[PDB]
Parts: sequence; structure tokens; C-alpha cells
Amino acid sequence: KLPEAYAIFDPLVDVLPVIPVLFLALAFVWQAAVGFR
Amino acid sequence: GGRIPLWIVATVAGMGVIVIVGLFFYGAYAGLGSSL
Amino acid sequence: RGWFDILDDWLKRDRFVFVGWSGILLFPCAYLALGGWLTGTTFVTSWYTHGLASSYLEGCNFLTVAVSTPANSMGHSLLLLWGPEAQGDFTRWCQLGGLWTFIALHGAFGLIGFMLRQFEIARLVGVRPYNAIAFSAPIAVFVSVFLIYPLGQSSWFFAPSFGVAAIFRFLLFFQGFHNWTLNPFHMMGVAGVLGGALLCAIHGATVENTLFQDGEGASTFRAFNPTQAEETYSMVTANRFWSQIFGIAFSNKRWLHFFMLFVPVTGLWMSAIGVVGLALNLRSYDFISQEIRAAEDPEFETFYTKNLLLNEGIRAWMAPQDQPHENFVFPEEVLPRGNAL
Amino acid sequence: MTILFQLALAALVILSFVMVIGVPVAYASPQDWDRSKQLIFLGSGLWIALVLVVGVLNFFVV
Amino acid sequence: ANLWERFCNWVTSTDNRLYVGWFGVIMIPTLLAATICFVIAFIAAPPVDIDGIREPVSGSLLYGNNIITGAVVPSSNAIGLHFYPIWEAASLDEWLYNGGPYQLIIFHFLLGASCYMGRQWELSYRLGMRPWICVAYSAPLASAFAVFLIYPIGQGSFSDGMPLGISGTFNFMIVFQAEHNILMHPFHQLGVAGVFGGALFCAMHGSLVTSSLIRETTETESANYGYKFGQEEETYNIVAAHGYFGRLIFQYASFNNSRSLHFFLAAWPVVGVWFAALGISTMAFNLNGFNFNHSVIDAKGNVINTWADIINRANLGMEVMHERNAHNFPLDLA
Amino acid sequence: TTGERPFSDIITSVRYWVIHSITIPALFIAGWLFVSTGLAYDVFGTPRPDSYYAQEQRSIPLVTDRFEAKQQVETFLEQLK
Amino acid sequence: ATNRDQESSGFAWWAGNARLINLSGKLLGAHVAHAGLIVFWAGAMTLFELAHFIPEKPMYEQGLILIPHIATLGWGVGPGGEVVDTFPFFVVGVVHLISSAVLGFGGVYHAIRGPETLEEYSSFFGYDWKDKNKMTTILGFHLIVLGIGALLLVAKAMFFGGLYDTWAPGGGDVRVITNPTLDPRVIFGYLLKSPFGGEGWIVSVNNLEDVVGGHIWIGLICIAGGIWHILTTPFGWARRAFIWSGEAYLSYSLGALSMMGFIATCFVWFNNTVYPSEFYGPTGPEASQAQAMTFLIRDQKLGANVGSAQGPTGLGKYLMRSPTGEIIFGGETMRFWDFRGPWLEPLRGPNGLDLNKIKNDIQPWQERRAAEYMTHAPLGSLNSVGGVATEINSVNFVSPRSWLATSHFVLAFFFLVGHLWHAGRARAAAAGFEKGIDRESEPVLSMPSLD
Amino acid sequence: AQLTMIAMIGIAGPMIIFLLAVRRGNL
Amino acid sequence: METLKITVYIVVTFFVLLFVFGFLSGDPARNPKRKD
Ligand code: CLA
Ligand code: CLA
Ligand code: CLA
Ligand code: CLA
Ligand SMILES: CC1=C(/C=C/C(C)=C/C=C/C(C)=C/C=C/C=C(C)/C=C/C=C(C)/C=C/C2=C(C)CCCC2(C)C)C(C)(C)CCC1
Ligand SMILES: CC1=C(/C=C/C(C)=C/C=C/C(C)=C/C=C/C=C(C)/C=C/C=C(C)/C=C/C2=C(C)CCCC2(C)C)C(C)(C)CCC1
Ligand SMILES: CC1=C(/C=C/C(C)=C/C=C/C(C)=C/C=C/C=C(C)/C=C/C=C(C)/C=C/C2=C(C)CCCC2(C)C)C(C)(C)CCC1
Ligand SMILES: CC1=C(/C=C/C(C)=C/C=C/C(C)=C/C=C/C=C(C)/C=C/C=C(C)/C=C/C2=C(C)CCCC2(C)C)C(C)(C)CCC1
Ligand SMILES: CCCCCCCCCCCCO[C@@H]1O[C@H](CO)[C@@H](O[C@H]2O[C@H](CO)[C@@H](O)[C@H](O)[C@H]2O)[C@H](O)[C@H]1O
Ligand SMILES: [Cl-]
Ligand SMILES: [Cl-]
Ligand SMILES: [Fe+2]
Ligand SMILES: [Mg+2]
Repeated sequence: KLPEAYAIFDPLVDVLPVIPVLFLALAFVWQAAVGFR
Repeated sequence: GGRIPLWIVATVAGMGVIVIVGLFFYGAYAGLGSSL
Repeated sequence: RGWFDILDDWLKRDRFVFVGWSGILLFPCAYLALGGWLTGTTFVTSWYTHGLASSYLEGCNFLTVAVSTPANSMGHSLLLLWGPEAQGDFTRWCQLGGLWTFIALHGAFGLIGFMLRQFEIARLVGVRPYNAIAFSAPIAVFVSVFLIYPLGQSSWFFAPSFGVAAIFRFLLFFQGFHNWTLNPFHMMGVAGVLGGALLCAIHGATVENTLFQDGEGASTFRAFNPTQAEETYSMVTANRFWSQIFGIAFSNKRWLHFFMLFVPVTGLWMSAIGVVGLALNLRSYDFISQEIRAAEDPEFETFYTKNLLLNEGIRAWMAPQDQPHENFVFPEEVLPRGNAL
Repeated sequence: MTILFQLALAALVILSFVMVIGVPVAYASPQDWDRSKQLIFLGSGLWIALVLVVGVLNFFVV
Repeated sequence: ANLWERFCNWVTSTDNRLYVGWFGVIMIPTLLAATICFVIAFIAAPPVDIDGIREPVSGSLLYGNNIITGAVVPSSNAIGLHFYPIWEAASLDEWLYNGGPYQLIIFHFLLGASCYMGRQWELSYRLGMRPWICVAYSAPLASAFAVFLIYPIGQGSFSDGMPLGISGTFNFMIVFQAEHNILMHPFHQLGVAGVFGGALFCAMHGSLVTSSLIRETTETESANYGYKFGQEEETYNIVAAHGYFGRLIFQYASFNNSRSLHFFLAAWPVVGVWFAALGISTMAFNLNGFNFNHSVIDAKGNVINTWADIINRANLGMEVMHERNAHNFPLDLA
Repeated sequence: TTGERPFSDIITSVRYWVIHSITIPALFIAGWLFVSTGLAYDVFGTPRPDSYYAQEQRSIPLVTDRFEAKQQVETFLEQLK
Repeated sequence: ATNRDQESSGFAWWAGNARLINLSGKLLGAHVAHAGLIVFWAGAMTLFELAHFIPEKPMYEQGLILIPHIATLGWGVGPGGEVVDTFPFFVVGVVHLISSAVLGFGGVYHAIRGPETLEEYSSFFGYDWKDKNKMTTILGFHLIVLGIGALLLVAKAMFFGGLYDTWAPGGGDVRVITNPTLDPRVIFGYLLKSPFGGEGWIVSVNNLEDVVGGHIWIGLICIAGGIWHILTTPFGWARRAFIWSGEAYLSYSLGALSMMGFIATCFVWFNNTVYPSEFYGPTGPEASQAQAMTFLIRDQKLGANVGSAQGPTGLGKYLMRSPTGEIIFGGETMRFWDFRGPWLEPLRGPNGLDLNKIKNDIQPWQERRAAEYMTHAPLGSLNSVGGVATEINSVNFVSPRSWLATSHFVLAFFFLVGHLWHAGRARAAAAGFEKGIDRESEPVLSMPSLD
Repeated sequence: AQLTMIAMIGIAGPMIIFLLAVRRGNL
Repeated sequence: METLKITVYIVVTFFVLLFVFGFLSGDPARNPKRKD
């Protein structure tokens, strides 16, 4: 468990480790918006 | 013709696929077929 | 300008998906075989034919869904929707395995429609028909495995069911019952498939690494133009490379590309011939000379003898649940087991 | 303090969300940029001051 | 020039009928050592106690095998991962009993086949080619490392390496499925897609090029004489082939860039075989294929069997029967 | 180049998304309701999780008779009550 | 836009990071931002792991891989690996997660806002890849940094609480290391050991004094080599041996990382000293040995004479000899007789497993440990069903050792592939044929035919 | 709770791109 | 066995030293284009 004061950020903590994977995907979004030049 | 940018269409459609497959992976652990 | 010629004009119009006369056969049959498979794996059980759940609706996943074969008691019945078994009841037809024959028969006629499409398009554009000829191999495989194999056997029940894990069961059934890995026709198939993937890998890699510098970019795909007359890669350098690495090399590009047709196509044909034998249980199950020796000399052991014991385990441990029409009751004391496990 | 901790932590969550969006949109818009460096300098130092606030108030709340 | 400079020029000479090179000075002795030992072992080696249980398996032709059943049997389970060269044995007869030839062959082979990869880099460099044929070869190479070395390491014994024979290969495969459910592992499934697709693409590319060959010959001669070695002109009409295959499927499904097409032919079976090799090499650490045994349960709690449950019965039959005298305790742990 | 309108012109147009922001959810919702009303079970004959077995049954309702298979299933279903 | 399309830069979008080869400011931003990703994951994963962490279950039953690293460093654990204080795990996660914002800010700054190249801004920070003396200087700075990092592990072990010692007398416990092994015949003796069975190369390190003393040697070697590379330029034999380019230095690192990845895979699979079994679960060898022990204990309790029981083959059912005469457990676990573990070593004598100690001196804590390890073998399915492939669903278990070994084999392999890709390309690009054969001077046409 | 955090995080990336697309940013 | 061990050690060392010194012997300059 987190220290009990932090217990409302548990839904945020549950999704924090996947955030790096979204950076990989974000490079494809940015390249789509410039049209892969 | 060229209203909505194709990158926006691609991104929302790409994310729609992720959500649907992610639901199917969620259903592997809940309900029918979960072994529970 | 009769009605035939105007219909021929429309069927052969340049469009996004070419239709053709073959498309009259191909497009409904392919759509139904594809759609029947998705329908059955989404919504249809195998509870009454196999005692299995086989649909997403019952809790299976993509690896475990299948459109399963009909019950063994159906024999080789066509299982038409209007036939004497379903009697026009769609719900019962799905329960009796009528979707299996539906997919198999429409898949068969679609595959014909696809090879007819290959001939028709090759004739219209003016190329030779080698792609259709190469497609004879997947057709030969489909016909031998999905039709001739169950026709030789007791019923359609023993055909492969159209599902991922169901196919895996078919693979392990053929080991345990047919010793199919020992069959020289399967071995020729393996060589054609693996030799085909090797040629695919090596030819692709050889072309990509003997390319001429035809432009300034470090990404080299832009330096190709389809209207060029010149070879895009150096056959001479490729030949010298492979002759020095491996001893032999291609020196004729036409023979190279034919050999690439020939290898996987011959392999698949060879495996089809093996499966036709297995339709009649004409297996390469055993080597008689080793069995004579192993029977009389309890110290003679080989990898072949070990595999036969594995096969005996497969048959005994799988048959009661894999063949529920037989009503096998194999008491625990009759099941072959080694020590401890 | 009790309510001061999570409120300042929910401030740090909120402000990080304005910094995660607002910093690359302001670094990649070099036109009206002199007006954006101040909000970057402010938000950076405000963010660092909230980490220290959450870090100090953790040891009255845990 | 001194003798060393002359020797180096011979070694790296592009005029040698077979290229030696620096990788070749390792590859050649190692591969000759592995070949000679393999051939002698396959013909003539006495039975080998593979399972460490004093139950020797006959692998050679002279001891009763044919081409199909014969093998070089893996080294003894009692040896484990221990290095067993000839000098560690008290005699050749003991080395033979314990499966010494297997360790000698696979070690020389893997060292030799690694240098074959390096040698492919080396010659491409000497010839001015691009360097990545060796990357393609790293797929079957990794596969060989997987079955001969990585699998034994994770399992703790060279007795679990794939035997050097045809039926021995099948035994390795069946036991592997029993213990790891390899068919239900997505890396193996990608391997299958790699090899079926590779054979498919091999057939497709062969057939489309052959279909679009430009007429240079008559009916009474092989069309292959229409191509001359080192001719500058293209021997097939890639626009015709694209025009066929883009009407067979649809236009944007078909390659019109030959460079893209050939890259795809490289990348598809290579990436697929890499996944296959990683499959074996990760099942070496007993991360197994998907287990859906009893995944489907009714409202009461009755197990409803699926096709995965039928696979498990077959898996059980191999498992209870394999190495039938080697197990003393209820769980097969390595 | 076969004369059809390009796909990237269609799916970037607003008229497409006027239409398909209605037709795509309606199809998805129609599929959702085919399951959640239970119609999928009655069209296909797939067992619900409480209709595989009778309450004390352990045996499988396997079809054993070719020309009376339609009746064997109906007798198996009438034993579910 | 500078070098941000294929026509200007020569590289397509999918080779887009190769446009940064000579843009040192944007390239610095790529690296700092990526370091932020690593630090983010370390932080975010730890907090995820801690939010899920049940203190009353073992860590290896919980799918944790970072919390065991922290526990091994001495934080949060009492005797036998039990968790006494979750708060050090919270700190390690938080401080990583906050520092990732700082690295992310500086990565994004240099990637998008700052100068594209550094060579005009600063002579110290700018570099040419072809500048061999500058390259060794940056290498030397980074060696000194890594050498201090190794000494930090020594600092924790010796002066800041110690490390978890699974081999400590009386059970595993956090122990300050007072006498690290400084003697180079021991430290560099591990480098010369065979990697094969019974030997294990550096993977067989089995005491924290050798671990700590090695890190003293590595920290001082890395600082000395750091200073050496700041003060020297690559000698003549080194300049003629290597390719001196950005892609070439990347390839050399990829070769190094692949080798290290393969070594870590073996470390986590076999070593129970720096990967304590109380945190990571039993090793593959450990569980198989634990099974033989469990059934030895049960059968001896029933009255069996375990040293004289024949198995089906004639070898001893519970006990047999290794190929060098040591008394070892029988059955298939004969392959794992070189396993050493703190629960098993009290039964070992001079000749291996002592039969009198086995009859009389197995404690209940060893019986519990053997049963626990036998039932937590690193065998499980990809959907985390524990046990063999034939097992039913019930147990949700895949050992951290399996997760860590499999992942790092996969990564080490592709990094080997990357090494081969980049080493071949850097060779070709330096010699000038990476874009293809020049049609006018095709090299093979100037060669004599082979036959 | 978990589904709304991943939604707000999952839109922040595309919003950066969309906001620089509308201000003619240095993409 | 000892004589065989020494013979293999010598032979293996010989070929390894050929490989290492041979790659040290100006290997990047053995190419058809830039003989620097
Ligand atoms: C770890 C992953 C990683 C990193 C750090 C980079 C970094 C970089 N890439 Mg590369 N790239 C990557 C993966 C990565 N890339 C992948 C996976 C692909 C394939 C799609 C590419 C394909 C590619 C191409 C084709 C190009 C680059 C280019 C670049 C450089 C400049 C980008 C730019 O200015 O555009 C501007 C983009 C924006 C302004 C959009 C805003 C995006 C921001 C940065 C996101 C940050 C959000 C984050 C949550 C906020 C943190 C703030 C907080 C810490 C305060 C930059 C150094 C370019 C280059 O090399 O030019 C010389 C270039 O042309 N990349
Ligand atoms: C690999 C790491 C790295 C490197 C080599 C650089 C290099 C550079 N930075 Mg960048 N930067 C970085 C990371 C890095 N930075 C990070 C993490 C941030 C966010 C804080 C920034 C934010 C930043 C800004 C806003 C600016 C620079 C600038 C510069 C240039 C001049 C810096 C200088 O002379 O200060 C002299 C350095 C010192 C007096 C000492 C450094 C101060 C810190 C506090 C010491 C920390 C050292 C310690 C070992 C760190 C351990 C980190 C570890 C845990 C990861 C130089 C090219 C300037 C520039 O771009 O000019 C145009 C500039 O304006 N950087
Ligand atoms: C990241 C770490 C790192 C890197 C990249 C470098 C890189 C370099 N070093 Mg430096 N060095 C380092 C750390 C490092 N060093 C440290 C920590 C020290 C102090 C120990 C030194 C002390 C040092 C000296 C004294 C010299 C270098 C030199 C060099 C240059 C050439 C090296 C070479 O040819 O390698 C390849 C090595 C060889 C060809 C030697 C034979 C290697 C055999 C064939 C393989 C043996 C290992 C094998 C895999 C077995 C491993 C296990 C084994 C222990 C049992 C190169 C720039 C040379 C230079 O030019 O400096 C100016 C040089 O003279 N370094
Ligand atoms: C430190 C490690 C490292 C670094 C700095 C580089 C750097 C580079 N590589 Mg190399 N590479 C590496 C490791 C590395 N590589 C490894 C390990 C391999 C073997 C796989 C390669 C194989 C490789 C090839 C084949 C090529 C490069 C190329 C390049 C250049 C451009 C890269 C780019 O823009 O990609 C942009 C990024 C993408 C297009 C996305 C890639 C996505 C991958 C394939 C899947 C992602 C993995 C993920 C876990 C799975 C999906 C998860 C899902 C949930 C989304 C750049 C110099 C190119 C080059 O040679 O330039 C000269 C090139 O053609 N690299
Ligand atoms: C049988 C029958 C019929 C028919 C029907 C039909 C025709 C159907 C169709 C149907 C269909 C037509 C369906 C569809 C379905 C689909 C689906 C269900 C899909 C799915 C998808 C997904 C899931 C995705 C995924 C993926 C992949 C695949 C790959 C890539 C990646 C991803 C992930 C994206 C009739 C009435 C005539 C008659 C009687 C019988
Ligand atoms: C350049 C580039 C790129 C990249 C990017 C990157 C790589 C970045 C990074 C970034 C980063 C790396 C970032 C970071 C961030 C962080 C953050 C933002 C933090 C936060 C923190 C906080 C706020 C927390 C809180 C808390 C606490 C304190 C306690 C516990 C609880 C919690 C968790 C709540 C790309 C590819 C896209 C493309 C283009 C270019
Ligand atoms: C910490 C520790 C320790 C220690 C350790 C040590 C002390 C280490 C060292 C290490 C080292 C001391 C390493 C080294 C490495 C090396 C390498 C890995 C090498 C490489 C090389 C190469 C790469 C080369 C190449 C080449 C050739 C061959 C020819 C010519 C060209 C070239 C140059 C390219 C111990 C175990 C006690 C315990 C645990 C912890
Ligand atoms: C720690 C923390 C934080 C931070 C966070 C962050 C750092 C974020 C990031 C985020 C991001 C970084 C995101 C991103 C996203 C992305 C996405 C969403 C993408 C997607 C994609 C897709 C879907 C794709 C598609 C496509 C295209 C585009 C083209 C080609 C094709 C395809 C279809 C593939 C905050 C502030 C909250 C506070 C609390 C704590
Ligand atoms: C593994 C144990 C050995 C470790 C070796 C590390 C020692 C470091 C210094 C070794 C010196 C290598 O130095 C290298 O020697 C060779 C042969 O003598 C030199 O001489 C070479 O000249 C040219 C290329 O330059 C070649 O065509 C020629 O065949 C060769 O004689 C190289 O130009 C020099 O770079
Ligand atoms: Cl066996
Ligand atoms: Cl056992
Ligand atoms: Fe070709
Ligand atoms: Mg479910």
C-alpha cells in the first residue's frame, strides 16, 4: 500500500507505469501530423 | 474533401482500436472464460 | 453486341476490386466462408457435437474459438440447411455442426474462384499464369486435409475444426495416432516450407545488400523507379558473394525465381500426398526392423522407440475426451504412465 | 496540517498537468515566446516549491 | 612484405575460390571438427546414457539405427551443464558412454556457425556490398543457439538440448510441447507466420516474376536462356507484375517498388524466425505458452472443456510418458 | 486511379463523419443488444452458462443418431427444465 | 525546419533519429529526455508495485521486480526478508518520479528549444565524432561517474546499513559488510572461472564480501580508466583498429549491452546471493532440489531408509553420487547438484550431503522452506498460471526470475542484432558504400573470375 | 477512477500536437 | 588425456591469436573503395 494519506492517488498510480509506452505512440502521432516527411 | 486532418482520424481510430482490444483483454480476467 | 458481351464488358471493368466472371463464384463463396467462420466463432457452440465451448459467447478467446466439425454420427453428410438432419431449422443446423460443412464447401468453391481469378486476370493483362499454378499447392493442401482426409476416415468429425487451438489438436492428433512426423511425405513438406522461407529471407536480403547506388539518400527505397530498364541490384556481385561464401550461387535470375516457385509448391504437394495416405490410415507409423529388435532385446532403445511411447501416451490420455462418440472409459490403472508423474 | 497536504498534492498534480502540456507548446511556438518564458520560469519554480511542500508535509501526515 | 603481411593478404583475399577471412580462420577448423566428429558419431558411436539413469540410447547406424532414427545423442543428465571435453574423461569409452561427442559437436558447431555470420559480414565488406545478409542469417543462427545452448542452460542440462538426428528432433519437439505448450505461445505462432508467410511470399515472388518474364526465347528452349548473367536490362516486366497482382487483390496492396518488395521478403521470415528463436529461448526459463485449462466454467462451477482442454490431454499423455524411468518425485521441475 | 473517390478524401470529409457518427455507433449498439437481450443464444442455440447441464447431470448431450439428431437435441433441451 | 525531412537529411521518417547524428544539441536532448523515461519508469513502477504490495505475502508471489532490488540493498527488510518498513520503497519511487520531470524538462528543452548543435555554443560541450581525443574525454567523464556509482553500493553496504545477506548466520538478514575481499586473486579469480556447470564464471559469486570487494575494485578501475582517458589520446594501434564515427561508437555499446544483458539473464536465473530467494523466489535449480528434499523428509518420517532406497533405474531414489563422488540428491535433480543455498548447506558435509545430519538434523524451518520452494518453482504460463503447462488454472504465479530472465534474453538478443546492424553499417558508411554499389566502379567487375 | 485518469493522460499527448498544429508550431 | 588437453589449448590459442592480430592488422583498410 501507499502511505494512507496518498490513498486517493491510487487510480493515478495504477496508470503511471504505462506513460512511457504512450511516448512511443506519440512519436507516431506527431509524425502523422507532419505527414511523415 | 479536406476538413478533418487525417492524422486526427488516424489517432482517434487508432485509440478506438486500443480501447476495444483492451476491453477484450479486460474480459479475459472477468466473467466468462476467466476461470473464476 | 449481345447481352453476354455487355455483361463481359461490365465484369471486366477497371475498378478498385476487379470482379470478373470468376468473381461470381469467388466473391459470394469467399464472403460466406469468411463470414461463416466469424459467425460460428462468435456465437456458435460445439457442445452437442464435441462437448466443447467454442465461441466468444461462451467465454473462449481468439486462440480457443473454433467452428468445430459435425458429430461423428453424422458420417460424411453434406449437412445442408434443407437436408434431412437439420430439416430447415437454422438453430439446429448450427448445433449439429452444419456451419463446418458450410465453411468447408464454400471455402472450397471460393478457392476454385480464387484460382479462376488468377487465370482470368493473367489472361487479361497478358502475363503467364504461374501464380495460379503456384496456388495449386494451397488448394491441394486444403482438399487433402479438409476433404479427402475426413472422407477416408469415419466422418467429418475427424477433419480439422476451423479454429486456432482446434488446429493444434489436429497437429497433436496426427503425431499420436499417425506418427506423421515420421512420414517422408511430411518431411518433404517441411523441407519445402522451411526451404521456401530460407529462399524468401536470402533473396530479399541478397537484393537489399547488392543494390546499386541509384540516388543520394541513405534510405535507399526512393532510388527505385518502376519504369527503369536497368537492374536495381548487382547480380554479378551477388553471384560472387554467394559463390565464395557457400560454394554455389545463382547465376540466372529466371532460374532463381522459378526455383522460388518450385520449392514451396513441391513441398506442399508432397505433404498433400502424405495426408491422402493418412486418410486410409496408411501411415509411416513404424520401422518393422526396429520393432522386431526392440521386442526381443529389452536394452535396445532409440529416439524412434521413445517417440512411440509418447504416441501411446497421447492416444490413451486424449481419446476419451477427443472422441466422445466412442464412450471410452479408460480406468486410471490402464493409462500408460512412467514412474512418479 | 491534514487538509493542507492533499490539497497541495492535488495542486502538484494539476500544475504538472499544465507543465506537461504547456511547456512543449511554448517551446515550439517561438513567436510569442518572451511572454511564455516568464510563465515557464514561474511554473518551474512553483513546481519545485510544491515538491518541497509535499515532501515536508509528508512528515506531519505519515 | 614480411610473412605476416603476405599471410594477411592471403586470408583476406577476394580471389580465393572460397573466402577465408578472419572469421574463416575460426570457422574452418571448428566446422571441420564438428563435421568429422558428427559423421563418425552418427555412423559408429556406441549408446549414450542421455538421461543419466544408466539406460543408454542407441543413436548410431552401426548400433541398429537407420537414417531416420539415428542421432548423436545429447550428453548425460548427470553431467548437467558441466563442460565435458575428451581430457575430462578417464577414457574414450567413458566419454562415449556419457555423450561426449554431443558437447564437442555443438560447441564447435555454434562457434563455427557464429563465425559463418561474421564471415558473411566480412566478404560483403571486401566486395563493397551493403553488410546486412549476416543479419538475415542471425535468424536461423539464433534458432540454433536456442535449441543447442540456451534451452539447456535454462533447463540446467545439455541432456535437454535437441538431439542431432531426425527422430531425436521429433522427440525434442513433442516433449517441449508437453512441458511448455509451445503451440500456445505467441512467439511460436509468429514463427509459424514467419515460415508459412515466408514460403507463401517465396511462392508469390517466384510466381509473379516468372509470370512476367519478357519473351526472348522460342517454345523449343527453356525460357531461362532468355537471361544472360550480368546483363544490364531487367529480365521481367515489374509493371506487368504489379498490374496483375494489384488487380488480383487491389492496387495499393501490391508493391511497385522492387526495393520495398525485396526488403519485405527479407524482413517477414527473418522477424518471424527471430520470434521463434526467442520463443524457445524464453521457454528455456519456463515462461510457457498460454494456459487456458479450465478457463470456461458454467454457472454451477462445472468445467466446460474447450479445444485448449483437449490439447492439455494430449500434453498430459506426452508428459506422463516422457523419460519414463527418470522421475522419482511428483513434479517435473526442470 | 480507377475513378473511385480516394479513401483519404472521403474519411476526412465532414459529410462522411455526419453519416458515420450515427451509423457506426448504431451498428455497435445493435451488436451489443443482440447479446444483452439474449437473442444471440436463441438464434444460434448456444447454451447460457446455466444451460450446459441439468442440475445433477455430469454427462454431455452428444448427438448419436444422424437422422434423428434434430430430435436428440430437442430432447436434451427439454431435459434442461 | 533543419534536417527534419528526408530530402534535406537523406533519412526517411522511420530512420528519423539518424537525422540527429551531427546535431549535438538536439541529440543531447534526445538522450536526456530518454533518461527521463528510464527514471520515470523506475519511479512509476515502484509506486505501482508498492500500491499493490501486500506485506503478508512474499514479494515473489506478487509480480514485483523493483521492490526486490530495494530490499536486497538493505532497505525495508528485517530477518528472513520480512518487510518491516514500506517507507523506503515509497521514497525511492517518489524521488525517481520527481527527478524524471527534471530530466524530461531538460531533454525537451535541448530537443526543441535549445541550440541544435553545441559546437558554436561551447568548446567543452560540443564534439565531433571524428575527434578521437574529445571522445575519450567524454568517455573518461562517464567512467568516473560510473566508478563513483559502484562505490555508492560499497558506501551503502559498509557505512549506511549494509545489504541483505541471505547467507547470514541464523537466517537471512541485513548485515553491514566490514571486511570486503580486497585480494585480487579472489576478485579477478572469478573472471577466469569457467562459465560451465559447477563453475559459473562471475555468476557464482556467493558472498557479499566478494560482491562488495569487487565493487571497490570496479569503482577504482573505472575512476582510473576515466582519468586515463581524459589525459590520453587513442594510441596508433587503436586508431587503425576501430571505426571512428558516431554510428560505430553506438555499435560498440550495443555489443557491450547485449553481452551484459545475457550475463544478467544468467545472474537472475542462477544466483541466489545478489538475487535472494526470499525476494525473488527460488531459482530453477533451488526448487528442483527443494522437491527432492521434501520427499526425502516425508519418506524418512514414514520410516524409509533414504541412503539405501533404490529408484526404478537402480540409482538411489533420494541420494546418489555426482560424477566426482559427492553425495547428492537423486532423480532428475542430479543435474542441479551444484546448487548451494542457506537452507541446504547445513546438511552438507565434506563428502556432500551427510546422511547422519539428514537423519537427525533437518529442522522444521528447512522443511517449511523446501515445501515453499518446491511449490514456487519458476514455471508458469504467459497468462501467469503457475506450475507446468499441464496444470489447471488456480495459482496465479510466474516467478520474477522467469520474468527477469526472459525479458533480458529478448533484450540482449535484439541488442546483439542491433550491434550487427550498426557495426556493419558504420563499416560500410566509413568506406563509402552504405548506399549501394557505384555503377561505374563496381568492385567485383575489377576482380578476376573465380573459375 | 482508473478509466478517467488514463483518458486525461491519453489525450494530453495528442493535445500538444493539436495545439501546435493550430498555432503553426515548430513540429 | 593431459597431452590432448595441452595440444587443444595450443591449437585453440593459435587460431584465436590469428583472429585477434588479423583484425588488428589494419582491417578497415581492406575494402575495395577507401583503402585508408
Ligand atoms: C525516446 C524516444 C525519442 C526521443 C527522445 C526523440 C527525439 C527527437 N526526435 Mg525522434 N523519433 C522517435 C523517438 C524519439 N525521438 C520515434 C519512435 C520515431 C519514429 C516515429 C522518431 C522519428 C523522428 C523523425 C522523423 C524526426 C525525429 C526528430 C527528433 C528530434 C527533434 C524532434 C522535434 O524537434 O520535433 C518537434 C515536435 C514537437 C514540437 C511536438 C511536441 C512533442 C513534445 C516534445 C512531447 C513532450 C511531451 C512531454 C509529455 C512533456 C514534458 C514536459 C515536462 C517534462 C516539463 C528529437 C531530438 C527529428 C529530427 O531528428 O530533426 C533533426 C525528426 O525529423 N524523430
Ligand atoms: C547529460 C546531461 C546534460 C548535459 C551534458 C547538458 C549540457 C548543457 N546544458 Mg543542459 N540540461 C540538462 C542536462 C544536460 N545538459 C538537464 C537535466 C536540464 C534540466 C535542469 C537541463 C536544462 C538546461 C538549460 C535551461 C540550459 C542548459 C544548458 C546546457 C549547456 C551549458 C551548461 C553549462 O555550461 O552549465 C555549467 C554547469 C554547472 C555549473 C554544473 C551543472 C549544474 C548541476 C546542478 C550539477 C548536477 C551534476 C550531477 C552530476 C547530476 C547528476 C544527475 C543524475 C542523477 C542523472 C550544455 C550544453 C544551457 C544552454 O543550452 O545554452 C544555450 C542552458 O541554458 N541545460
Ligand atoms: C566503458 C569502458 C571503456 C571503453 C569503451 C574504453 C575504450 C578504450 N580504451 Mg580504455 N580503459 C577503461 C575503460 C574503457 N576503455 C578502464 C576502466 C581502464 C583502466 C583499466 C582502461 C585502460 C585503458 C588502457 C591502458 C588503454 C585503453 C585503451 C582504450 C581504447 C582501445 C581499447 C581496445 O582496443 O579494446 C579492445 C581490447 C583489446 C583488443 C585487447 C585484447 C582483448 C581480448 C581479445 C579479449 C579479452 C576479453 C574477453 C571477452 C574475455 C572477457 C573475460 C575475461 C576477463 C576472462 C578504447 C578507446 C587503449 C588506448 O588507446 O588508450 C589511449 C589503451 O592503451 N584503456
Ligand atoms: C541504444 C540503442 C540504439 C540506438 C541509439 C539506435 C539508433 C538508431 N538506430 Mg538502431 N537498433 C537498435 C538499437 C539502437 N539503435 C537495436 C537493438 C536494433 C535491432 C532491432 C536496431 C536496429 C536498427 C535498424 C534495422 C535501423 C536502425 C536505425 C537507427 C537510427 C534511426 C532510428 C530511428 O529513427 O527509429 C525510429 C523508430 C521507429 C521506426 C519505431 C520502431 C518500433 C519497434 C520496431 C517496435 C517497438 C518495440 C516495442 C516494445 C513493441 C511495441 C509496443 C507496443 C505496445 C506499441 C538511429 C541511429 C536505422 C538506421 O540504420 O539509420 C542509419 C535503421 O534502419 N536501428
Ligand atoms: C453463416 C451464414 C451466413 C452468413 C453470415 C455472414 C456473411 C456473416 C458475416 C460476418 C462478418 C463479416 C463478421 C465480422 C466480424 C469481425 C470481427 C469480429 C473483427 C474483429 C477485429 C478485431 C478483433 C481486430 C483486431 C486486430 C487484428 C485482427 C489484427 C491487427 C491487430 C488488431 C488488434 C487490430 C448466411 C446468413 C448468409 C447464411 C447462413 C449462414
Ligand atoms: C523529444 C521528443 C520526444 C520525447 C519526449 C520525451 C521522451 C519526454 C520525456 C518526458 C519526461 C520524462 C517527463 C517526466 C514527467 C514527470 C512528471 C510530470 C512528474 C510528476 C510528479 C508528480 C506530480 C508526482 C506526484 C506524486 C507524488 C509526489 C507522491 C506520490 C503520489 C504522486 C504520484 C501523485 C518524442 C518521442 C515524443 C517525439 C518528439 C521529440
Ligand atoms: C563487481 C564484481 C566482481 C568483479 C568483477 C570484475 C573485476 C570485472 C572486470 C571486468 C572486466 C575487466 C571486463 C573486460 C571486458 C573485456 C571485453 C569484453 C573485451 C572486448 C574486446 C573486444 C571487443 C575486441 C574486439 C576486437 C578484436 C578481437 C580484434 C581487433 C578488433 C577489435 C578491437 C574490434 C565480482 C565478480 C568479484 C563479484 C561480483 C561483483
Ligand atoms: C506523472 C504524472 C503526470 C505526467 C504525465 C505525463 C508525462 C503524461 C504524458 C502523456 C503522453 C506522452 C501521452 C501520449 C499519448 C499518445 C497517444 C494517445 C497516441 C496514440 C497513438 C495512436 C493511436 C496511433 C495511431 C496511428 C497513427 C497516428 C498514424 C499511423 C497509424 C496509427 C493508426 C498507428 C501528470 C501530469 C498527469 C500528473 C500526475 C503524475
Ligand atoms: C589477444 C592478445 C593480444 C592483445 C593485443 C593488444 C596489443 C595492442 C597492440 C598490438 C599492436 C597491433 O598493431 C598492429 O600490428 C600490425 C601487425 O603488427 C600492424 O601492421 C600491419 O600493417 C598493415 C596495416 O596497418 C597490414 O596490411 C599488415 O599486414 C600488418 O603488418 C598494424 O598496422 C598495427 O596497428
Ligand atoms: Cl521421452
Ligand atoms: Cl525426479
Ligand atoms: Fe526477386
Ligand atoms: Mg470474460
